[PDB]
Amino acid sequence: TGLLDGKRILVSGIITDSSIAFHIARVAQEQGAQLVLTGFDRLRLIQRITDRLPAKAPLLELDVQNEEHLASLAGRVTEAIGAGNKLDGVVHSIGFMPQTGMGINPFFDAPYADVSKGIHISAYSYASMAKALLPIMNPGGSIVGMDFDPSRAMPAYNWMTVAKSALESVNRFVAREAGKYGVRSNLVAAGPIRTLAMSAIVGGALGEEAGAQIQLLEEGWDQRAPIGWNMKDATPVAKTVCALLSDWLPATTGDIIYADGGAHTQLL
Amino acid sequence: TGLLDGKRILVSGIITDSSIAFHIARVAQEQGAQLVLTGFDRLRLIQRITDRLPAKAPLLELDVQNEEHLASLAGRVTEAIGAGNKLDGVVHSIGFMPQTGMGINPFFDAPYADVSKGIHISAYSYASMAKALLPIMNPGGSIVGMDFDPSRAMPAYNWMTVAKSALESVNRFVAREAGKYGVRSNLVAAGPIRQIQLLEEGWDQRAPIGWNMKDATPVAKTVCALLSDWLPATTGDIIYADGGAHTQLL
Amino acid sequence: TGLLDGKRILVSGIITDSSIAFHIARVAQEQGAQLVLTGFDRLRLIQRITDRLPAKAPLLELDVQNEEHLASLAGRVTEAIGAGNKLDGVVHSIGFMPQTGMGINPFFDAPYADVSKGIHISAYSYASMAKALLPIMNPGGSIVGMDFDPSRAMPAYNWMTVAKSALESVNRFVAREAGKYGVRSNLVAAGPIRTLAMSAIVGGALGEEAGAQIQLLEEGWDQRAPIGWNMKDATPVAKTVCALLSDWLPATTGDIIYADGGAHTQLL
Amino acid sequence: TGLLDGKRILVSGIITDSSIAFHIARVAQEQGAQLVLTGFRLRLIQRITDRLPAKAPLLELDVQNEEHLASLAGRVTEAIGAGNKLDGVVHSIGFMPQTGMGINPFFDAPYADVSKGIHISAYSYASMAKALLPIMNPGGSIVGMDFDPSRAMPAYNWMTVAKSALESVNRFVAREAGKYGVRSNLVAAGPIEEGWDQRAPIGWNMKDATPVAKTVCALLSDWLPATTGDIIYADGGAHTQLL
Ligand SMILES: NC(=O)c1ccc[n+]([C@@H]2O[C@H](COP(=O)([O-])OP(=O)(O)OC[C@H]3O[C@@H](n4cnc5c(N)ncnc54)[C@H](O)[C@@H]3O)[C@@H](O)[C@H]2O)c1
Ligand SMILES: NC(=O)c1ccc[n+]([C@@H]2O[C@H](COP(=O)([O-])OP(=O)(O)OC[C@H]3O[C@@H](n4cnc5c(N)ncnc54)[C@H](O)[C@@H]3O)[C@@H](O)[C@H]2O)c1
Ligand SMILES: NC(=O)c1ccc[n+]([C@@H]2O[C@H](COP(=O)([O-])OP(=O)(O)OC[C@H]3O[C@@H](n4cnc5c(N)ncnc54)[C@H](O)[C@@H]3O)[C@@H](O)[C@H]2O)c1
Ligand SMILES: NC(=O)c1ccc[n+]([C@@H]2O[C@H](COP(=O)([O-])OP(=O)(O)OC[C@H]3O[C@@H](n4cnc5c(N)ncnc54)[C@H](O)[C@@H]3O)[C@@H](O)[C@H]2O)c1
Ligand SMILES: Cc1cc(C)n(Cc2ccc(C(=O)NCc3ccc(F)cc3Cl)cc2)n1
Ligand SMILES: Cc1cc(C)n(Cc2ccc(C(=O)NCc3ccc(F)cc3Cl)cc2)n1
Repeated sequence: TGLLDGKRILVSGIITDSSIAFHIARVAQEQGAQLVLTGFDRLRLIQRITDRLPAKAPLLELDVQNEEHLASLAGRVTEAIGAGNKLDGVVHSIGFMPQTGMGINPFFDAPYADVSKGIHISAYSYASMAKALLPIMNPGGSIVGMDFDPSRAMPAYNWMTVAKSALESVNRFVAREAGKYGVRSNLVAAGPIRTLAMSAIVGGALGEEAGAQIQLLEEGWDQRAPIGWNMKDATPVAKTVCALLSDWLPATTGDIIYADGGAHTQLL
Repeated sequence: TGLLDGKRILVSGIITDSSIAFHIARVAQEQGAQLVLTGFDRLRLIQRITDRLPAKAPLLELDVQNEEHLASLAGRVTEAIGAGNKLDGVVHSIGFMPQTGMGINPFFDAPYADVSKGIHISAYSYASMAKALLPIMNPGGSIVGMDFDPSRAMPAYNWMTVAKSALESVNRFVAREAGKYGVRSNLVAAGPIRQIQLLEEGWDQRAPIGWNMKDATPVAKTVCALLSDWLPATTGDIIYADGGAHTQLL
Repeated sequence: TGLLDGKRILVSGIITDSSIAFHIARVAQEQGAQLVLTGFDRLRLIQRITDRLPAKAPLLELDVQNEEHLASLAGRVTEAIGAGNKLDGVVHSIGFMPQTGMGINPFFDAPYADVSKGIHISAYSYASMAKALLPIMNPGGSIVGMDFDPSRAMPAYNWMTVAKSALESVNRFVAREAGKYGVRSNLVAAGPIRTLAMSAIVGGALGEEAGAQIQLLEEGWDQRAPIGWNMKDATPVAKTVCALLSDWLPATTGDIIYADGGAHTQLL
Repeated sequence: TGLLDGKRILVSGIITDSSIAFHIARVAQEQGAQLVLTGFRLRLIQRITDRLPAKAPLLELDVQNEEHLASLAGRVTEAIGAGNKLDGVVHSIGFMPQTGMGINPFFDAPYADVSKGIHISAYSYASMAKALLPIMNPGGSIVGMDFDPSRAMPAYNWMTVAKSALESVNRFVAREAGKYGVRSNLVAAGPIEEGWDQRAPIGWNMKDATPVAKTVCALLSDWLPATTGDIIYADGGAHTQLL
């Protein structure tokens, strides 16, 4: 009996097979879920990646900065799952911040137009996606977003950390709205995972020193985590997401669950 | 299948068929878990109650204020579960505070001897049980304790709230000890179950999905979730089963 | 002596004599501080208001969305306080959110252009002002911003709460930058105060319900606060800001001080 | 003028001239406050309190001694004169046996040792508030000493558990103190380990106790008039930063 058996779930944010969304989708399908996928910009590329999943799923284009994509979303999803059918789950695994606002560029040197784009994509779109999809969600349903613990300032992450603080606040308000549908809203705050932008930094995209900086960060996470942290394994966080998509966290909403090996509960 | 299929879990704190521990144990068994139970004094009464559970399970005597009970516990658990087998889960559903430190009695009029007993039973005992039971726990295992959000003061709960603050701190350190065993330690912060009436009713109002103080199932499932393999990267943490009330001001 | 004696302090955000910035400036001047004020848009109106202060102070135009104003700010401040002199204090009491994102308008019905404007003015501008003024701040100096506790979601405040969550995160990053200058950065999280927009809402500008929600919020604050809370008295919040501007909190930075009567530490 | 000018303040926890309570007392006196001191070996402490800029009565107070607490208010009043009240109370007492703090493992702390530590470090904040609030002026302030327990850390162990308890205790004392118009707050100081200076945007000097002593004096002043049940951080901002 699959954890997510017979549930219909939207998963956004797949760009590579290292994407956390790829692993969320993989585990969900392994647990019997039937998926609808959305992708940004490179849909042909994305489709080839989604071919590696254990099961087939419709792939829809969704640019969360495009108002016309959002307006048509529920209609396009309903055609994909069949009329008379609704979503039980929604996964928001979308996040972006330009190099000016995340990396090595000084905090003061991020122009607002770049930050505002990061906040649009990483924080506001969580409400946009909930607004668009709630009218086609079943009661008892679950919306999950991806978080990165912003309670303390940290080097490099800069304005993406600020965007995550905003996202945390947005999640609380989305929960108010989603409650009217009998739907939960939560974030999973993950530890660092080697996704595309992180692999690039390690590769020297932002210079030699920065690629060393991230590796030390990842190693200090593992020390701090009482049960350790593997930055090349997205599966543990994908399971936490599926747990929130299940009926086993039925009284948790507007909340943040930490899938970081316990590192945030430890000072050293 | 079952969420907890083939798992062996210690559950403490069953006293009535209304106890949260009772429902955690009931749901655990419904989800394929194989249980060991603990009781404090009236084991015959408790046995008659644990008989109302869906399945039979060994009941061991445990006074957490008794050092000899703690010393023999792992051994008594192992003999009860059969040699060569270990626990996958431990549920700490024990909490106590004399009326002097909780209720209508003023905060300042609680003598320390009463506060100390409450903290012994409600907070220190979480470390006691973890110490005793970790050597016989499987990797991937989970220890869960029950919490009530003490981040803000509230009328009546008083020194028990102080006791929960201590327990949250205790839980972080047990997480430190348990990690080498590959074991998670977390608390589930539940909403009120079963001036104070106004406090408790504010929960349903605050909760985006509402809160039913007479339904223990939602928090019982959440405990079973932490007992499962589905929260594998969470430890030293607090999971809120309160309808989302603690995330809303009004 | 006077608490802020001989200190040169920038104070932004005065629009009426009910503005928190008005009271911050009054208390600062009462404590021997020598002020430079900044105002937005309606400077002749503002000047008439700032004349009611106990002492004279230069008034400069500053629109935090205007890049030319920010680029010229330090120079205009220096010209006002005299070359060879620097600021010891900066008070950021600027905050705005369009009706679409704050009040009675549903959470989902706020267009991003309005949200982005609110976040620009209320959160991003905190970094902008620090960037502009840090090069003319003395070691031992202090920057203070105004906060409204966003840790939990609340009715009406909506997207302004999101903007404050971002602001809290911004403050942590600004403290890092200000540290190189030997300057502290902190926020004061005030309880509700009857300023211009609040008087409008309470007065029925957005209907009877919106004003009642706010009064209900204000009354629950007053009950929750162990020492009470008066929404018409800004002086306690002004004293707290002046305390942070002084040398008496010398080891506090990147932090939040709550001037809310203690309401946030109590559950009813 | 003076920050605490004309204010009367109880200061507890002085044992050496390196103890934080000592520096709190000095700055308070430098700012015009008139002090009452308490001690737990009273003869040695008196030798320490002589090094302050000014004299202050020293009274015996064992917070585990119920009789001392019962007589505490009476003894303070005779030292400051009838008709006069305390404007401030400083709780700078904290203790934990080696079994519950240091190199001894977390699981090996017997409860009798932990319970003693929690008594002195957490419960006694309420005890002292209970005993002294009836002789406190409105606008008054109770300040206790904290060390941020929100995250587990090596060595500190059960004293951290004790500090978590103190933080919860402080909130309830604030409810009680509100009836008197008195504020209750904690100062979470940095250590007075080396990574602290690194995390703090303004740095941290573990050999300089004055910045935190000044922070205590601020809460004792009328300049934080709307803060209660709260924690003020004097750690150079280190708790707000990751790495
Ligand atoms: N990688 C980490 O260390 C880590 C840690 C914590 C949280 N997260 C969060 O997890 C989520 C996924 O991140 P990831 O690490 O897998 O990186 P990723 O690059 O694999 O995923 C980010 C996704 O956002 C999409 N996107 C960007 N702009 C978009 C737009 N306008 N419309 C629709 N989609 C858009 C990209 O196409 C991409 O698929 C993000 O929210 C991220 O902040 C990542
Ligand atoms: N009461 C609430 O509204 C609330 C809400 C959420 C969580 N909790 C927590 O959940 C736990 C159980 O809650 P409950 O509602 O089932 O209360 P309960 O009274 O039914 O359970 C408390 C248990 O503690 C046991 N106990 C007391 N002293 C003991 C000792 N010396 N040795 C062994 N066992 C001892 C009792 O046998 C009892 O079964 C408690 O820790 C409580 O703090 C309570
Ligand atoms: N009033 C409350 O209940 C409350 C509570 C806590 C914190 N605060 C915060 O305190 C600060 C002041 O609030 P207030 O209640 O005194 O409101 P206010 O209206 O008196 O002050 C807000 C000021 O921001 C200015 N402003 C708007 N856009 C600007 C821009 N483009 N550039 C420069 N200035 C601009 C306005 O001119 C106005 O003077 C704000 O940050 C607010 O969010 C308010
Ligand atoms: N030392 C630090 O780095 C640090 C940091 C932050 C906060 N604090 C806290 O500040 C307080 C004082 O710190 P310190 O460094 O001066 O420690 P300290 O050892 O110098 O002082 C602790 C005090 O507790 C007193 N005490 C113990 N038992 C007592 C009892 N039965 N009755 C009355 N007094 C008793 C001792 O006399 C002593 O004066 C402690 O509570 C500590 O937890 C310490
Ligand atoms: C937190 C967190 C961590 C990551 C990888 N995300 C999502 C994310 C996804 C992409 C980007 C991104 O491409 N940023 C621009 C960029 C490109 C290459 C590079 F080496 C560095 C950066 Cl910042 C930034 C963030 N969020
Ligand atoms: C919190 C908090 C409280 C206040 C007054 N602020 C600053 C602020 C200042 C002005 C405005 C503002 O005018 N918003 C638009 C508006 C105008 C009139 C009205 F009745 C309501 C709103 Cl939201 C909104 C916020 N922040």
